[PDB]
Formats: sequence, C-alpha cells, structure tokens
Amino acid sequence: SMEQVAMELRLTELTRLLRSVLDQLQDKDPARIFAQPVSLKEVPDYLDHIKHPMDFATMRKRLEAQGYKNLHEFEEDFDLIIDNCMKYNARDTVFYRAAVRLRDQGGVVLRQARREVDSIG
Ligand SMILES: CCOC(=O)[C@@H]1CCc2[nH]ncc2C1
Repeated sequence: SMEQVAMELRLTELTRLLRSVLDQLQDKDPARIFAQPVSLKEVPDYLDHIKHPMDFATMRKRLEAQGYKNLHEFEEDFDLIIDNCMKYNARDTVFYRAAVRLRDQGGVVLRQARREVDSIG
C-alpha cells in the first residue's frame, strides 16, 4: 500500500534523525567508556548485577535495523547505559563520573531532539 510506504518513509527519516542524535551523544564520550558492551569475559558476574545491559554499539545495531519506533524507545536505551553504569560502579570511579557527565551533556541534545521529532511529526 501507499500508506505503508509513507509510514516507512517517516520511520526511515526518524532513523536519520536518531542516527544524528546518537552520533552527537557518543561524541560526548571521547573516552569510549560506553562504546561497547561490558565484557562478560572480563566482568563474568555482570548479569547478576545488571539485568538489561546497554551500550552505544548495541543501540546503533538496533537503529540501523530501524528498531526504534519513537524517540522514547531510543531514550530508554540511552538511559540504560547511564543508569547501569551508575549502579555497578561506585560514586568515586572514573566510570560513574563519566556517566554523570554523559547524562548532563546529553540532556541538551535530547531536549532539542524532542522538539524536532514533535515539530517535524
Ligand atoms: C571501558 C570499559 O568500561 C567498563 O568496564 C564499564 C563502563 C560502563 C559500565 N556499565 N556498567 C558497568 C560498567 C564498567
């Protein structure tokens, strides 16, 4: 159907816009602390602590599969990156501090992404 094509065009453009948000968010992590999944080889008990791991590479796979239906889903996953880190790591660690910084800097990016998503429909 034509509707299904228009639908896919909007999903495809949502993906274009989310790709740009993801690039901007990941730019705020020059240390690449959040770039890849936490290694279950190097942290064998991680899943005892964190039930839903997340990282930027995993977000990007879902993004390119067009697996984000709206900004809220995308934001949930970003929030998992931050919140998992701030649980597993203690407050004084470079990891926890990097998550605080990423949350603070990313807040700005996501504020304007929400306006753009609403505005463009
Ligand atoms: C570069 C490796 O960094 C880490 O080892 C983790 C940072 C992200 C994270 N999320 N939950 C635990 C951890 C430790």
